[PDB]
Formats: sequence, structure tokens, C-alpha cells
Amino acid sequence: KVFGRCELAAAMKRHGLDNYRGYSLGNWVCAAKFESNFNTQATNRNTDGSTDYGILQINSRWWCNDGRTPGSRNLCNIPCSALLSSDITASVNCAKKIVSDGNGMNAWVAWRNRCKGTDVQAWIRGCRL
Repeated sequence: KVFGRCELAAAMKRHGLDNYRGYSLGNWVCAAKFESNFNTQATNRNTDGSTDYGILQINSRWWCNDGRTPGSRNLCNIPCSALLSSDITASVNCAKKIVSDGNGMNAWVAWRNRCKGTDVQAWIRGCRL
């Protein structure tokens, strides 16, 4: 599913991401835009042989099982394919664990390079939330 911007903002707000660990909703919308283009089905192979899955590009070396990432963990206890659903519940639940992990939203390279230090509230402008 390719989400609209405000459609994803509303879904992320319902699932409790607004201000989760002090990250305003626009941080999460901006991250999704630059990680996945708002596409739940996005997948990208990494150099290390892991893959990133879904709207928040959650990596198979630590967080989910894809059966092809040797020596990896599955800390969200989910198949990586669950993070490709039109329902973002599994991605949001796992993202809440990731952002609690130590480096905060710096775990998302697109957030760090394209959202951090910017006017991230622009990403929820116009949305009825």
C-alpha cells in the first residue's frame, strides 16, 4: 500500500508514535517518506547481506527474521514479511522497540541525514489529526 502523507500521519498517531520517546509525529512521517516513499511493500538489500523491510525500513540483522541473514537476531519476534502489510501495526510496534534501543531515531539513516535538524512539523501541515 502506498499511503498518502496525512493518511500515514493519522495511522502513526493512532498507533501512539506522536511524541513517542519525545519524537514529534512529523519526525516519523519524514522518516517514512525518505525510508520507503510511504510504501509498505518497500524492500532494500544492504551491503552486509541483511534487508530493510516496509514503511520504516526495519533491518533483518537485528529486528525480524527473513531466513537469509546469517547470525542475525529477531528482536521484534516477527517474520520480516509482516512488516510489508497494508496494516502498519507490526512496523510501529517494532519501531517503538528500535527507538528505545539507545541511539533513538539515529537508527534510521534517512531520518538522520534528511529529517534531523529540519522543520519536521512541515510533514504534518494540513493534516486533520
